[PDB]
Amino acid sequence: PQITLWQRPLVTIKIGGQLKEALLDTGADDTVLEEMSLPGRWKPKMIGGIGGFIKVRQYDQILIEICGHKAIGTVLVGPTPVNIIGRNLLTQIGCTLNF
Amino acid sequence: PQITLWQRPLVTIKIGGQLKEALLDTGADDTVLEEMSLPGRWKPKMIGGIGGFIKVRQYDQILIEICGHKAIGTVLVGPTPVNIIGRNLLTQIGCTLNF
Ligand SMILES: O=S(=O)(c1ccccc1Cl)N(Cc1ccccc1)[C@H]1CNC[C@@H]1N(Cc1ccccc1)S(=O)(=O)c1ccccc1Cl
Ligand SMILES: [Cl-]
Ligand SMILES: [Cl-]
Ligand SMILES: [Cl-]
Repeated sequence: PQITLWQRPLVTIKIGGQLKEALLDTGADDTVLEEMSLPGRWKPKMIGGIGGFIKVRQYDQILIEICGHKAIGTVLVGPTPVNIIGRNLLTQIGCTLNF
Repeated sequence: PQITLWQRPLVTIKIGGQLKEALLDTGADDTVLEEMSLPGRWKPKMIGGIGGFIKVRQYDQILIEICGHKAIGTVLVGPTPVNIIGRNLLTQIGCTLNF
């Protein structure tokens, strides 16, 4: 699909058997989701920008589906204000910027 | 052009006659640049980030060139981790996401 930027590029995703709404973010190196439970081991990490930094848990090799497109990659879980799908997963679905 | 996301989508912009490196951020509603001098009056604005809200300066109707494409719009100035071209200007240059 071709997504306009007149509005925030919000799409539906399926992760951990759950359906959530997330922002396709090209400025994000990583994928960050609001508090939730995920399988496997994790390690602490800090991500920051406008407003400062927040602490999150890093889970690797997590299965996720963005708009029907299945992808695998690292997912960070923490007190983010909005679900974010970063470049690490955007590439897996073949997403690109065009103008 | 078509821009993949394997690495940060950094491009060259021109503002106030100076060239700068900026990040194409679809996760950003607005365009935020590092501290710099801009003409005219400015108004206050609150922007939300990964770590919370902060106050930045808002300059309206500012000329700026992104990847050779000319645009004229709102530019916010504040302590951003990197220069960011948000949706407000990404739309002016006809940018969309595709996969
Ligand atoms: O928070 S920002 O400064 C911002 C800028 C302009 C307008 C609004 C905001 Cl919130 N920012 C840019 C940034 C930060 C740090 C390094 C490089 C760029 C956002 C915008 N998109 C990527 C960034 N994030 C995702 C995001 C957070 C909150 C709301 C929308 C999107 S993030 O979490 O800070 C993040 C930083 C580092 C690694 C992964 C992630 Cl995912
Ligand atoms: Cl990854
Ligand atoms: Cl590719
Ligand atoms: Cl604008």
